[PDB]
Amino acid sequence: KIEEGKLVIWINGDKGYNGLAEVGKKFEKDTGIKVTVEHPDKLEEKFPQVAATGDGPDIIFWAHDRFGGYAQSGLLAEITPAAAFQDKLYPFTWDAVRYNGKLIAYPIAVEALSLIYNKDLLPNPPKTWEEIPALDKELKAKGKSALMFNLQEPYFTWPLIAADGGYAFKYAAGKYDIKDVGVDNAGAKAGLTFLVDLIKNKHMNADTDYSIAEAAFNKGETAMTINGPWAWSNIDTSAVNYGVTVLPTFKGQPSKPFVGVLSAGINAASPNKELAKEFLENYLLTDEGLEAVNKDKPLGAVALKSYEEELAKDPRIAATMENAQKGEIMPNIPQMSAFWYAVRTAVINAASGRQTVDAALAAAQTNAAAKNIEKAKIAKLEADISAIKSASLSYYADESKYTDGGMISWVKKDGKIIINGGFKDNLGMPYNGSYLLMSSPGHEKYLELSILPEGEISKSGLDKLKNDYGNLIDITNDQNKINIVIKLLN
Repeated sequence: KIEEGKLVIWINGDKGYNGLAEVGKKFEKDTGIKVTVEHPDKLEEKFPQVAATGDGPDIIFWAHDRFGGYAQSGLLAEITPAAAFQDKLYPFTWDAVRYNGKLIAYPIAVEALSLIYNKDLLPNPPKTWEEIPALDKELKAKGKSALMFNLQEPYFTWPLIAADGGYAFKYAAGKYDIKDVGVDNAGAKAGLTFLVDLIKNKHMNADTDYSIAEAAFNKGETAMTINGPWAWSNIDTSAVNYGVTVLPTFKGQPSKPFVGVLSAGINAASPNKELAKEFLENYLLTDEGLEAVNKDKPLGAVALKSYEEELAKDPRIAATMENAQKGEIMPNIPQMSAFWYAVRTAVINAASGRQTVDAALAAAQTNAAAKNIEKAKIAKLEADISAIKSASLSYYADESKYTDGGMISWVKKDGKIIINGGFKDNLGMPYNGSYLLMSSPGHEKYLELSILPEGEISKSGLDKLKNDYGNLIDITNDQNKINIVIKLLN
C-alpha cells in the first residue's frame, strides 16, 4: 500500500509542481519527512482506481467537483481543520469540499469565468447584457463585433442562462437533490431566449466555438469575450490591451458562472493523515506556501484570505474572485454528467433554430432529471412491496393466514388511499395506480401481489425491477394498463 513516514502528492501537470516541491523541501527541513511531488497524467482517473486497492498518493490536487464522487466510494478521508484554521479561508470555499455533512478536502484556488474586453476598442466595458446589442451595432459600423465566446459548451453560456433563476441542482442543507433540476424554469427560459435573440439578430454566430472566439479576440476582431484565467497567457502573447472585469448583468441580476475550487484531498488509505494535514495547513496554505506555488505557476484566485489580498493587486485575479462569489458552486455529484449533455444539446438545438427555447429546455430537463425521478419512484414502489410483505408476515406470526379476507386492494383516488367500504388491517404509492394481494385459504407458499401503475415506466425502469426480484416478476400488457405481479415469498 502506501509507505508510512512520507508524503506522496499528486497534482496536475499545469499546476505549480516546482513551487510545490519547494514547500516540500521546507517541510522536510523542519520535520525530516521527505515529500515527493509527482504530476503524472490521467490522475483524475488514476486515483479512483489505485485508491480503491488502498494505494495511491497521500494528497491529491484536483477540482472539487470530482471529489464528491471520490467520497461516495470511500476514497477520501474526512479532514479535521480547527475552527481557527477554517477562518483563514473564505467560507464559500468550504462549501465546495463538502459531501454529506463532512469536509473532505482543503480548498486551494478559486476559478470562474470573467468578461475579457479590448481596452482600445472598448475602454468602458458594459455592465448589462441588454446594452450589448446596441454596442454591437455601433461596433459593426467600424468592422468589429461586440462579443464572441464559446457557444458550443454549456459551461460558457450558463452564466447568462442561470442569471435569472437557472440552476443545476438544488443545494439544500449540505446536500444536492438529484431529482430537482432548474433547466426549464422561467429564469433559464429568459436567459436562453436572450442568447438566441442575439444570434437571430446577427450579433453572434451559433457556430462560434472556443478556438474561433479566442482567435477573433486575439486578432482584435471582437471587443469582448468570455473566458477563464487559463486563456490569459494566450492573450499576453497577442499583446492586445485587454482587461478582466465582472460579467454583465441580465435583468438587473449578476451572471452566475460555475465556480471551480482546486482542492487537496487526503487518501483514506493513507497512514500519514496527520502529516498530510500538517503539510497542507501550516506549510502549503500559508502566504509563503501559496506564493512559492504561484511563483512556479499562477493559481488565479486563492481560498486563503491573507494571500488573496496580495494576488488581488492583479485586477484580473480580483475580477475572477468577484465573478466567483456571485456565481454558483459547481455541484460535486456525478449526476452532473447527465446535466452537461442535457444542457449542451438544448443550447445547440435552440441556437441553430432546430427547436424552440421551450422545447429545448423541456427536453433538457427530462434528459437531466427524469431518470433520477424514476429511481426514487421505483424505490418507493419497492418500499411499499416490502411493507406489504412485512405486514403480511406480521399477520402470520399472530394469526394463521396471510390475507385473512380473500383479497386486499389499495387504489389511489384524489390524494388519499382507500380500501373500499371495509377495513382489513402509510404507503406513498408513487405511481398512484392500484395494488392487489392474492391468496387462497391454505398452504404456506402462495402470495401474489399485482400492481397496475398509472403514468408510464421506462424500459430502464422495468429492467431495474427484473434485476432485484429475479424470476419473481412477470410483466404483462406493455400497452394500456401495464401489469406487474410479484410472488412475495421465495
